[PDB]
Amino acid sequence: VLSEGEWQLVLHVWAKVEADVAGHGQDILIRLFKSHPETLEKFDRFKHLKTEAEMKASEDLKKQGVTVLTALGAILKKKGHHEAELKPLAQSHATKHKIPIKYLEFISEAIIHVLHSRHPGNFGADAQGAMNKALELFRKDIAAKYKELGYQG
Ligand code: HEM
Ligand SMILES: O=N[O-]
Ligand SMILES: O=N[O-]
Ligand SMILES: O=N[O-]
Ligand SMILES: O=N[O-]
Ligand SMILES: O=N[O-]
Ligand SMILES: O=N[O-]
Ligand SMILES: O=N[O-]
Repeated sequence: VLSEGEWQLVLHVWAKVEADVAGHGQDILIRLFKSHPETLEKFDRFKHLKTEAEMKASEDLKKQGVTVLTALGAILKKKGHHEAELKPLAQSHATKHKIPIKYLEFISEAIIHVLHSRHPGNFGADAQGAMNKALELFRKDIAAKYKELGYQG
């Protein structure tokens, strides 16, 4: 359980993300695909992309990044009261896309990397700790849902 102050650190950096969600989404998905290339193979619309430049030029990848961060943002703004938001997301990621918990770990690492890079004004150690806690809670609750749904994450 996060404290109110931890949530405030999370939502303060998120507010900066929201200044340019598309840009942040591109940076995060690209960081994930560079750092863990195997994760790209899960995306049929753009698994063929070969380079970061191609990735930056991809309107579809940009749209996907927006879709991811907007969904995540809505979850974060619930401050742990996110059961309703998690149901469809867990179902799709378990059953349609087959995304292991390990890969949700990888994207969380990518989120933290980009925020650290872009937002040192809002992402010092305490803020990064709070964001890590929020993302650990997300993964914990999604992992419990995966189990309910029948998916070894
Ligand atoms: C913060 C973590 C994540 C969030 C909030 C998120 C959110 C979403 C959302 C909202 C969609 C569209 C609706 C849906 O299908 O549920 C989506 C689609 C998808 N997500 Fe994620 N996602 C996350 C992580 C991942 C990761 C790590 C992968 C793969 C390594 C992944 C793979 C997919 C795929 C393959 C689709 C379908 C893309 C397509 O249209 O072809 N997601 N995701
Ligand atoms: O009051 N912040 O943990
Ligand atoms: O885009 N990775 O540093
Ligand atoms: O495409 N925004 O959720
Ligand atoms: O707590 N949401 O599964
Ligand atoms: O449950 N959505 O593919
Ligand atoms: O993408 N994590 O460093
Ligand atoms: O990031 N220094 O607290």
